[PDB]
Order: sequence, then C-alpha cells, then structure tokens
Amino acid sequence: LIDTAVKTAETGYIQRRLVKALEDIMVHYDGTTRNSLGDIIQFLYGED
Amino acid sequence: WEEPRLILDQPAQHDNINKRYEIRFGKIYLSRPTMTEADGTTHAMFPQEARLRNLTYSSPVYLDMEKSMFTSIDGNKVHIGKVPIMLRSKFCSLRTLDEVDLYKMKECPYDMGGYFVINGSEKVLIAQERSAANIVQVFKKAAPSPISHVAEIRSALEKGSRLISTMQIKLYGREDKGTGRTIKATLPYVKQDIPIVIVFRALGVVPDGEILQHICYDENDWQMLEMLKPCIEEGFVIQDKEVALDFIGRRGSAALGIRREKRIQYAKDILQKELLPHITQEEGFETRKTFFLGYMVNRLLLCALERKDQDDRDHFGKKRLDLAGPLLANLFRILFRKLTREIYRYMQRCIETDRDFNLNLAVKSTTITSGLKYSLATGNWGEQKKAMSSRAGVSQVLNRYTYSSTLSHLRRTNTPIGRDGKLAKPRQLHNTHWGLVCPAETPEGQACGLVKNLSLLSGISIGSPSEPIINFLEEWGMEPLEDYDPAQHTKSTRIFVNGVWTGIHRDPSML
Amino acid sequence: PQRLLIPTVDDPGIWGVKVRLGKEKDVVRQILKKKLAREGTKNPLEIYSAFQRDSFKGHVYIEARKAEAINDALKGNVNVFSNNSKFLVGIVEYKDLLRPVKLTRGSYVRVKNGKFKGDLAQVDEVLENGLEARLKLVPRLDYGKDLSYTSKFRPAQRLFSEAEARVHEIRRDRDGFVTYGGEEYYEGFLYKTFRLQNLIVNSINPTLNELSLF
Amino acid sequence: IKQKLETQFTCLFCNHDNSVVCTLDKKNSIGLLECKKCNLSFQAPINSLSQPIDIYSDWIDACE
Amino acid sequence: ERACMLCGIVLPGRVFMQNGCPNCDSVLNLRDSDQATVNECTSSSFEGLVAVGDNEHSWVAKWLRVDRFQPGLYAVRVDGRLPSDIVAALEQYGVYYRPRDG
Amino acid sequence: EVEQLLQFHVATYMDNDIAGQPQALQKSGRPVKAIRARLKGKEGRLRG
Amino acid sequence: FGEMERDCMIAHGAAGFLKERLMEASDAFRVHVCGICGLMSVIANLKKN
DNA sequence: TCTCGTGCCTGGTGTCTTTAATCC
DNA sequence: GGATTACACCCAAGACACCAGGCACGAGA
RNA sequence: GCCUGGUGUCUUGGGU
Ligand SMILES: [Zn+2]
Ligand SMILES: [Zn+2]
Ligand SMILES: [Zn+2]
Repeated sequence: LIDTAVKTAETGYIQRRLVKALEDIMVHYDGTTRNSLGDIIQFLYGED
Repeated sequence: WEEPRLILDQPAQHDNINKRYEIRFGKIYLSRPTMTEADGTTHAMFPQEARLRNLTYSSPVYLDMEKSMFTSIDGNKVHIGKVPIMLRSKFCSLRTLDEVDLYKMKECPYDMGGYFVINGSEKVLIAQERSAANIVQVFKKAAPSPISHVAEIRSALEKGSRLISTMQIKLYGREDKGTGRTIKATLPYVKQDIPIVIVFRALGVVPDGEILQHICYDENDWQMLEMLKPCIEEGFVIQDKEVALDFIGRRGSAALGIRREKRIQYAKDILQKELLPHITQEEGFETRKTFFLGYMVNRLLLCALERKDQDDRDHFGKKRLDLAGPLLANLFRILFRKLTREIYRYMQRCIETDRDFNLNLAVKSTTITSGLKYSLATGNWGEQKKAMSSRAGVSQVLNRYTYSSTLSHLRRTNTPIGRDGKLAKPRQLHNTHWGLVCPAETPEGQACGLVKNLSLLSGISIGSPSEPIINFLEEWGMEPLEDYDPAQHTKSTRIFVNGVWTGIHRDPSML
Repeated sequence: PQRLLIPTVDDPGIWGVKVRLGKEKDVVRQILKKKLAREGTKNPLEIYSAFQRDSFKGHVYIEARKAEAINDALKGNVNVFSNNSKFLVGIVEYKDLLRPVKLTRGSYVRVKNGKFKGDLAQVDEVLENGLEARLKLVPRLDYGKDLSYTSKFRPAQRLFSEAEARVHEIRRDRDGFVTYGGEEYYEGFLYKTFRLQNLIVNSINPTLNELSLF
Repeated sequence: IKQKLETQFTCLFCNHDNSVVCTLDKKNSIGLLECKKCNLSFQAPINSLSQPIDIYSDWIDACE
Repeated sequence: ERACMLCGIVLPGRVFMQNGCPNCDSVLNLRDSDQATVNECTSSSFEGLVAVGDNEHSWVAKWLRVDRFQPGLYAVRVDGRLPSDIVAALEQYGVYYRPRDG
Repeated sequence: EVEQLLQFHVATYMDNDIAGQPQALQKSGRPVKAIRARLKGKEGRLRG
Repeated sequence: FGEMERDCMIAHGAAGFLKERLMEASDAFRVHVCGICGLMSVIANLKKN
C-alpha cells in the first residue's frame, strides 16, 4: 500500500516531463519529423 | 510555581530607598463550569446547553496572588481565565448525576467523553508522537560528508517535561580521508564545534590519563585507543582549566568584548546549565557530567568500530505519545509567560503614578481564554501571530458519522513528519508495533503509515515520580559514582534512571 | 544671538541609537533616571543629555564624550535593539536635530474630529488663551427627526434652515443667529469651537465639491 | 597561506568600529591586529583553532 | 505632564500647582496661583523630550538655553505663548521672555 | 532608513520570496501575495 | 479541463475542438491592439466609433 | 452644576527571544 | 552552500487585527 | 417591463 501510494507520484512526474519535452513534435508533409523550430529530428518517421 | 515570583527594583534617589515590588503566585482553585449571561446571573452549565448555543464548556480558574513591599533606605483570588473541561472527566458536571438524571440532561449514556466543546463544536486532541528525550542515539552519515557517525541527544527536564536544548557529538573523518580523525562536539548557543578533550578539561578534569579513564573501560582495546589518539594531540596545547573555559566563551554567540575576567564566567553558565540539564543544575556536581560525557564517547566509538549496530529510529521503545495532559501543559506554559509579561509591563506604568493597583485591573483574562480557545479551535499550536512554523492538526472536529468511528477517532495517534520526505522508514509497520498499535487500521493516501491507532489493550503511562525509585536502589546496595574505577570495576553493571547515569551495582542478578 | 551658540569640536559628541517604535520617550526617561541616580558615585553615567524627536521615529540621540558611555546608558534597556547599532552624528548636523519647527482668521482649515471630520471650515476666531478656534462650518443636521452622533452615521451637509427648524422642532439670538439644539447657526453656518490640535492647517487640498461650493 | 580578514570589532583606542583588520599567520603562529583608521598594531600568539575573536579577546586583556 | 513656557521644563501639572516651576517660580509665582494661571504659563502640548543631566556642560542644553537651569526633562518645542499681561510683568522684573514655540 | 524602506516595499510588491531576508507580512501574520507568487505553482495564472 | 486532458486532444489531433473548449466554451474576451506599438493601450468608444 | 472616571469607538501601526535527497 | 523537485481530479466542514488615545456620557459630590 | 450579485485564504478529514 505504501509503494503504490508513493511511487504513483514518481511516475506521474516522469510522464509530465516527457510530455513537455515532446509535445511540439509533428510529422510534416515531406515525411520529415520536426519540432516547432523546424529542426529535423528524424528524416523519416520511425525510419519506415 | 515554575517562575514563582515577579520582582521589581528602584534605587530611590529623587535618601536612597530601594523599593522592591514583589508578587507571589500561590494556590490554584477550580470551580465547576458556569454560564454567565449578559444579565450577570450565573448557573451551572451542562454540555447540552453548551452545544446548542455555541458556547465553550469551560471552568473559571482563580489564582492566589500575594503582594509584598520591601523598602530599604540605603492579594486574594484573582481570576486568570477559563480552561475548557474534558467531558466525563473529574471536573465535568456529568461525572456525578447518576444514570437516572443523565437522561434529564439530554446526555447519552453511551457517550464516553474524552473531547472538548469549543464554540459548540466537539474537538478531540490527537496524540502526538515524538522521539524520547534523554536517550543517546547513534546514526551513520552519508558518503559526501566528512562525518561518518553522529551521537545525538535532546535534553529535557523531568519536572514539567519540557524541551530545553539539543546536543550532538560528531566523528569527523571519512574512510582513509579526513586525515586526523578527531572528535568535536556541538554545544547550545556556541557557533562552532569544539573538540572533546577541551570540554573535558573545561569541566575540571585536565590530565590525559584521567580523561581516558573516564571514557574507555578496557585498557587492552588498542583500536579504540588509536582512534582517540588524534583527539589528544589536537587539544594538547590547551593545558589547564582557565584557557579551556576561555576558548569556549570566545565562540558562544555573545557580544564582542566581555574580557577573560568575565568571558569565563559566562561560559561557566553555558556548561552548568543548557549542557545536559537533565542530570543536574546545582553547583558543585560536575562529576556527573564528566562521567556521562565519557559514556557518550564510548558509545560513539563502539558504533564506529562496528561492534554495535546503529540505533533503529523506529524502535517503539524509543518513542513517546503526547496526550491531552502534556500537550496542554506546554501550551499553558507559553501563555502564562505572556500573561506574566503583560503584568510586568503594566506595573512599570501604574507605579509611576504611585497608586495602589487593584490587582483585578492588572490581570486580563482574555490572554489565556482566547489563547486556549483559538488553538483548540484551529489546531494551530502556538501564538496566533506565529501560525506558520507551529504544528497544525493537533485538534480536529470529532467524527460522529457512526459509533465505531467515534471510538477510533478518540484513540488516534499522529506522527508529525510530513508529506515531504518520501522513503519508507517512518511509514513501515515495524516489528515492535506488535500489540501496541493496530497492524491493520491506517488511512489510504498521503497519511498512510504515519497516522496509527492504539491496539485494544494498550495504555499510556500517566507519569510517576522518580524520587522513590532512587531511595529503593540505594537501600539495596547501589554504590555512588565517586566510588567507581574501571580498574576495580571492570565488570559491574551501570544503572540508569530516566536516562541519567546514577550509580553502579556489582551483583545485578539479585537486584 | 543664537548664532553664538553653535557647536564646536570642543563640545561632546552625539550618537543616534535605534529603539523600539513608540518607546523613544520612555528611553529618554530611563536614561535620565540612570544619570541622576549615579550622580556623585564612583561610577557616574558619563552622558550629558539625551533626546528624541517625533519627526525621527525609532531613534534616540545621546550626548557624551566616549562611545562606552552610550553603551552604559542603554545597558539593560528592554526598549533598545541589542545589535550594536549606534551611529555618530556630525557636528554640522547637531543644530538641525533641535529645530523646533500657522492659522489665521478668514482662512480655511480641515476638521480632524467628530461628525465634521474631513470637512473644510473657515477660521472665524481663536480663544484668548490660545487653544481652541471658532470655526464656520456647513452643518450636518436632521432637525430632531428621529429623536426620542458618529462620523460613520452622520447626515449630509446642508446650510441650516431656520424655518425648517421652526416647522419641525430653536432660539433666536440676533439677526440671522439662532441657537438650535444648543449649537449656534449664523446665516446658515454652524459656529463651533474646536481645539487647534483638532484642525489641519497645512497642505489642504480643496476637493471638487468644495470648489463648486466655496 | 596567510588570512587577511576584516572584522566588526571596535578599536580599543580610536573607537572607530568596523575598522580592525586581523592577519593570522598560522605557519609561524603569529596573529596581527591592525586598525584601518588610527593605524595602531597589536601582535599575539595564535594556535591552529584561533579566529579573529580569539586575538581581539587577547587585545582586550593586554590593555586592562 | 505640562511644559513651562518660560524655561521649558517638563513636570506633572500638579507639581506646577504644588511647588511652582523649580526654575522660574521666583518670578512666575505658580505655586501661589490658581489653575487658570498655571495653565496660562505651562502647556499640555509640547514636543521633543530632552533629558538634561548636566546643564552647565551640555551643548544640547546651551542650544536650548537651559544651561543655567536644573537637571531634568525639558521640551524642545512648547506650544502657546505666555499671556501678554504676564510677559509685561516679567519684563518689570528684568526678565526677557524668548518664546519656546518656534 | 526611509529610502531603503521605499526600495523594500517596491521589491516585495513584485517578489516576496527574496532569499536571505524576512518576508513582508500582513497584519494577520501570513505573507503578502506578491505578483511573482501569483504566476508560479499549481494554482497560479499559468499552470492553474 | 486540466493539463493531462489538453495532451489527449493533441494526440487525437483534434486542434479545432481544443481551441473551442478553451475559448468559446469558457472565458473568451475581445481586446484591441495598436498596430504600431503592439500594446493593449487602445481606448475604444464603440458607440462613438 | 461641575468634575472625574470609565467605556466605547476610531485610527494607526509590531517584536520577549524560540525533511530529505539531488545537480549546478 | 545555496534553492528547486517532489501524481491527478474531486467532495465536505471549519475559521477571521490589536492596542492606545481621545471624547462623550453618566454619576457623585 | 425587460436586466438580475454572495467571498476569499488556509487547514484538516475523505473518494478513485
Ligand atoms: Zn585604532
Ligand atoms: Zn519654568
Ligand atoms: Zn501604439
């Protein structure tokens, strides 16, 4: 009961930082994967 | 009687005539709870009226005060406030009556009391868990620290039971890092850590050979003796009492410029009182503190030598529960000083008029009455202006949803550690909880494992005077501390009474 | 001439000291008691004077020759901050520390007390002794309407109307002068005595409403 | 290495506060008090544990 | 407490009635007066409380022109002025009134 | 003393979490809600 | 409508729905800005136009 | 009828000393 | 030797400035 | 004869 009650907030914080790191990443019409600055993260999404 | 007299003075030159004004507090008397209408009429208050009309069920408290007037050419029952009465206690008007008349007062015979009534709302005090006072605990320290082991103690008096100060003994030096592995202590109201040997010398025992005879009781133990080696050499140049006491005073948070002729006499107070005050505070008894200090260092090194585990902070024998009694005394103490200073500040103006003060005009009962009411109503444990830093949640509205819930709520205990600090150690069900707190009953969520509930057959010690126990020990063969030598007593058992080393006995089995 | 009394390098020093707000007069008192009590003993308090200016909240000034005497004067005083906060005053600043510092008939003042608190009034005259001033004020009356007052439950301002008083609830004293409920009204204005300390004479700002009226 | 430290002590002679500088030479066990105002100097022995309050205390006793 | 308009000393008002002003009463005669007289020569309104311990060597006392008076509490500013009839009587006595009201 | 106090009030008006000095307090005893504290944390303008 | 519900609508790609929820269905407000300095310093009397 | 004392309301202004781990 | 970090949403009950000075009214002489 | 405003800040106890 302690573990479930404690470690739920540990993983809740993990998910929050992950979402903010990745939220602006979108597939564009040329197949590239880019963020809001237009930086290329992958030249083709999922490599396939 | 903790501060039994107020004293003023003026050296009359205006034919000098020292006129000390003195006020002495005497006997306490209690009256049954009384409702005083705006009319002025009074009657005995019973709880059912108190709930309905949002009143406070409380008893007026009267205190004898005595005036005296020293003059050298060279009162009665004043009312101090109202104290809320716990229902069904000995001072509640329901304790008598008897079953027939209980029904007429609209009181239910299944209601077992144990709670207060504040502005019509039923408030119960939650037992507060704290660490025991006057016990030595040894803990290990984390890797990025020059300290590896620490001994700690919070000293608290027996009378009243109240906190005084806290003291630590730290062992510096990491594993093959920290060079000289010496030991310094921490003293209340001194800014810097002071090596152990210096404080031994500062108490009146100066040659090395006596110092080591007070700590280690095994001349063969060369490992322990090697670890005390750097402590001797780092405090060698302090070779007598006077320069030791002055070395202390030059750090103790005072003012700049109190000179050696007096800076000693200021440090002698920091050693006589505040440092281990639970042993004694009268003069000419420094033999007990020196012997006790040696015990601490001995315990510190046993853990550092891996001959004894570090103490388990969760062992229930090292814990205490503060219930209604002790909690009210600590709050009443704070408020009674506040009332005292308002009397003192009022005398300095009312005596410049040279007019006999009518006493009843120098005791404002709102200080205690509003103080107790506010803290019991909100749970904020302290003066109202200091609501933060004070502990919250000590008083709570009594849950009356069902009968079982009332029983549980009156038997609840709280550990005030927080929600800050994850880990597990204060939250786990420790083995020593067996038979003392319930293994099943604990809240879900943030309080899980910190709020506990007393097992069905548990009880709480009310407290007992230690003085009859001392008399019994000396009558059956306990020998004083001045007669004790590790060469002669290489095998006898040490005897502790409330954490102070008081004697030694050679045949413990019969005792 | 006052100019011959200016301080010089031969005069004692003056230190300022921080004290609990509102306790400045008490500290000055306490210093005097200590000085007088120790006069002629082997350990006199070697201060000459001490004082506190209202304009300078939270400070006492103490005159002496040695700093140690300042510490001596304040030792044990519960109204003084324990921090070693005293400061030295320059000789050229001394007289300004002791600077002691209006009201004319026909001028305006603002009332500071009572139902007329905040109201603009003309100074009509002052008492012979010199304490209270007779003020001409727009009244705030009810003509006894609900009889069988405060500044929060007062009446609107309106010139006294003697025919309204005649109708509803009055002693004629002269041309245009009536005493109504034991107050005097002349040509519609209240004439009432106020302590000079109960009026404001400086930095008055007439309001929009007052510009419309006066 | 020597330690040059400013203090908040009052010079026992000129009475200027916050104008006493302490130079502690531990290599030779010699501590030095200096006044940034009237320019006086006072020397005293120091150990390894000493601090500006230790020699300033010795200076108060050296006068009285 | 009231402040003497002539010398600036601060005393309980009844003192002005009981003993007169300790600095001034040779000319002011407040001891043998009525309350109306005492209240015309002393003020309930004053500012700047001064402990004068050493009148004759205090610069503060010299500036306030209380250097020839007795140790005591004095006021920097005393509000009001002596009545013209009393000023006239003091002048008959060779005493020059310098108002202490600023 | 008076100029430093104007500096103080203008500072705690914008930020009342200045490290190393006591917080400005209301007469109720609780700290003043400065503008900086309005924007940070779970209940402030941005996250709340 | 908390931070975690915001993220779910992004994942669905329902950009239109998310805009409406947080404006028309809540605290939508009209402001005027100056085309030169970009501040909300415009004084707009709409009946006087 | 006058003076003194007490109570209520309004305005202005603070202070005796007394939870733990991480990186940058 | 310093702060900043520490799940989400929701329900409900339970609380609130102090002291000093001045003015007005009432009671007693 | 259309419009129509009832608080906040905490603390504590709970639900998933
Ligand atoms: Zn010097
Ligand atoms: Zn005089
Ligand atoms: Zn613009």
